[PDB]
Amino acid sequence: KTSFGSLKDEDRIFTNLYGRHDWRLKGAQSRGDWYKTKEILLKGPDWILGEVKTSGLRGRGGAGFPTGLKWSFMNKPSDGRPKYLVVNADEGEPGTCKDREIIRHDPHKLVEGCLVGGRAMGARAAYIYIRGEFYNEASNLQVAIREAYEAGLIGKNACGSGYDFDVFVVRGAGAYICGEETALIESIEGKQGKPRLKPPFPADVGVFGCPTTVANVETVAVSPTICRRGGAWFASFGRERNSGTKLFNISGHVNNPCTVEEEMSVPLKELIEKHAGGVTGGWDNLLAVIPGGSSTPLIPKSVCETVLMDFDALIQAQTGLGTAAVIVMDRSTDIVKAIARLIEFYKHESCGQCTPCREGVDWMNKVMARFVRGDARPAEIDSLWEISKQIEGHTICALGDGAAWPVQGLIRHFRPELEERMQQFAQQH
Amino acid sequence: ASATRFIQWLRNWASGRDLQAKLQLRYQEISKRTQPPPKLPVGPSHKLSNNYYCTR
Ligand SMILES: Cc1cc2nc3c(=O)[nH]c(=O)nc-3n(C[C@H](O)[C@H](O)[C@H](O)COP(=O)(O)O)c2cc1C
Ligand code: SF4
Repeated sequence: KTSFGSLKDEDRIFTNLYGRHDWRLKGAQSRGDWYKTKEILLKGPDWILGEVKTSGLRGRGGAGFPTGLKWSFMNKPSDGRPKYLVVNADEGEPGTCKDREIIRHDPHKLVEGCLVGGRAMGARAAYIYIRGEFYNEASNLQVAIREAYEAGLIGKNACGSGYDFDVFVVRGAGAYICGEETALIESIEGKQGKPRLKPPFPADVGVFGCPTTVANVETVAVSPTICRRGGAWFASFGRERNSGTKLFNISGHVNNPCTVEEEMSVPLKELIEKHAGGVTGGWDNLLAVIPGGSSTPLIPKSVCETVLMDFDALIQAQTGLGTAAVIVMDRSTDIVKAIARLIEFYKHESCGQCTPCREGVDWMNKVMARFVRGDARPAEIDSLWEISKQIEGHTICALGDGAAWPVQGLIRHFRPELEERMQQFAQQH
Repeated sequence: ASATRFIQWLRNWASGRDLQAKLQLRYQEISKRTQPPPKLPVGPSHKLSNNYYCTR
């Protein structure tokens, strides 16, 4: 294969993405959910982990780590502590709204994924951490969980397999940092959402100090279908090491902003015009695209022409797939103001635990505010670049990196705009 | 500066020099005792980047 991105409906996983069919148990079963769940559970964790591995699935939460290998850290003899699966539904990355649709329109896929993924890990229960703003979405998930409990699909003797499994829903209280896996765990434990240093890794010491795996909603929700249809089916989509289908969010300056499922490695231009109805004002009006949520560096129009949407392709473009949330900016956008607002976002979300982000991100925010008005000198651009490199790789968690990268992207591709603004301000003062 | 012309000749002849051209007493050739403010330059470590102390 050389071309990707004409996914057929029969190959789509989230078939109620738009909520046009009954999201409840009766509709979910009619669409293939919960089918032969007992057989999957009886195959054993090694078979389930084997399927997840051969599918080439990678983390859909933004970091893209191989799921099969990650989940295998939990396949070990019990040492007396309970084992837990924590499903990350915090969905805080600006531009990203995919996990919201799964939770409210395909909740039973997430619940079944919790049971199947939990079985492979040997977990006794799944804690679903959903952000507190998603109140109606959380209630839908709770309604679905009650339906599954009453049909015996979860709880004692889940699906008749003799495996006891509970699914808990825990709501956040308004913190983007609580999407970070260790901050999420600390939040579940009743503390501030401040990340943990590693080691220990969560698979050894996690929620309540117990072996734990944190998985994104989308990563979990697809696992039952990978088991039913097989890893080879999943691995037949997208490039090698970039397998499967993916939920994309196309927001910003597009004619029809939308969420859609498409194959991995589809061209970015193909995605924006086939599904979102093209760029506002046409493709020639495109200025820049943030390809994977606010934490991934922007790329200009030239790069957008032929870049594919997968982990490897976007890395070579000096960015990343991230959450696959595409934010589109046309030529009428104040690009400096757009990025400054993201830095302001990271300033408001930093937990404040560690020095480079507590002080550095707030510092970068102040510099960006002056850059928007042009009230600076060109020498400060290289200073700002150097400051961002002192944050990246020196913080406890990746929020520090996620604040540096947007700044680096702007300087990389839009330095003359920054310098032009400075000239205007100096000319007028 | 105010010596009579005769006295200038006498001390010039006695010394054998043109003393009047290099008087040891200072008059108005010296700098004013009030000067404009300076604006002093800064050293080569006054930079906003590429200036890590471990390299200097
Ligand atoms: C500031 C920050 C916010 C994050 N928010 C989310 C999130 O909302 N949802 C998510 O799945 N992962 C989020 N992550 C990534 C998680 O830390 C973690 O990598 C992921 O949940 C692992 O699950 P996965 O392997 O299925 O992707 C965030 C990371 C950081 C640093
Ligand atoms: S990088 Fe920022 S959000 Fe992450 S632990 Fe440090 S201060 Fe907290």
